[PDB]
Amino acid sequence: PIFLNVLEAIEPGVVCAGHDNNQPDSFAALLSSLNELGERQLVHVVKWAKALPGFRNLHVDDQMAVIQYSWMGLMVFAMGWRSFTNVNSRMLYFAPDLVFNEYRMHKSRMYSQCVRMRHLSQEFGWLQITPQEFLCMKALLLFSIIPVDGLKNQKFFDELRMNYIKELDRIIARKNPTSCSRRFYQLTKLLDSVQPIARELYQFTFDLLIKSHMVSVDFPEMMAEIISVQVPKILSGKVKPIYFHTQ
Amino acid sequence: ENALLRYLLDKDD
Ligand SMILES: C[C@]12CC[C@H]3[C@@H](CCC4=CC(=O)CC[C@@]43C)[C@@H]1CC[C@@H]2O
Repeated sequence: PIFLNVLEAIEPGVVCAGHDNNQPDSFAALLSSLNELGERQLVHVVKWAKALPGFRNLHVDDQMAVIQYSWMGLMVFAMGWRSFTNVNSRMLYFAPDLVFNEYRMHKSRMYSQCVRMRHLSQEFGWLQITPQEFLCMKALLLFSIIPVDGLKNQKFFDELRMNYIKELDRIIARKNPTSCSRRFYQLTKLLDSVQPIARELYQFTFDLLIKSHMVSVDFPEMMAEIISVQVPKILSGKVKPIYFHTQ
Repeated sequence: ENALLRYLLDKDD
C-alpha cells in the first residue's frame, strides 16, 4: 500500500510544549504554553507537508497558503486523535506535558471550545476510526481550506485534493457498497466538523493576540505573524473551508 | 510574505 506506507513513514513524532506542571495553573501560563506548542508543531507540519505525495508540485505560494490556513484544523484533529488513543478522550492531550483536565479547560477561558474538541476526540471512538483512516483524513485537512478567489495554480491544487479524496475512498473500500457509502458519509461529516471548531479557535487566538500585552500571553514569531496577517482573511471570509456537506 | 515560514519550506534539513 504505497500511499499509506508513505503517510505512516512521514508521521511526526511526539512534540512537548515545555509547560511547567509544577506551578499552579494560570490563564497566562497555559496559553503561553499552548502558543509555544503551536510554534513547535508548525515546524513539524512544514516538514511533514513537504514529504506528502504531490505537495511540492503546488506553486510555492500555494504551499505557503494551505499551511497557513489549514494548521489549526490539522492540529486540532491530531490532538483529538492523541486524546482518543492516549486517554480515551477523557482529557485533551495537547502534549505529554500539557494535558487538559476540566479545570484547565476552565482556566484557559476556552471551555466551550475544549468541550467541542473533546466531543471530536470521542467521535474517533464512536466511529472506530482506524489509524490508517486517521492518517488519510489528516492529510486531506491540509487541502480543505483556501481563498474564495482561488489559489495561484488552482488546477494543481484541485488534482491533489481529488487524489487525497480517492485514497480515503480506497481505504474505506468492505464488499457491501452501502457500508462504504455510510462510512464515507460519516468520515466526511467528521472532517467537516473540524472547521467550525478551528474557526472559533481562530477567533479566540486573534482576539488574544490583539490584547496579549494586557494579559501577559506570549506569542512566538511565526504564530504572531500568521495570526495577524493570515487568520483575519479566514475571519473576514476571504478564505473559507471546503466543506463536503452544506452548512 | 512570511519570511520565517518560507525559510522552513525552502530548507532541506
Ligand atoms: C492558537 C492557540 C495556540 C495553539 C493551539 C490552539 C488550540 C489547538 C491546538 C492544539 C495543538 O495540539 C497544538 C496547539 C494548538 C494549535 C490554541 C487556541 C488559542 C491559542 O492561542
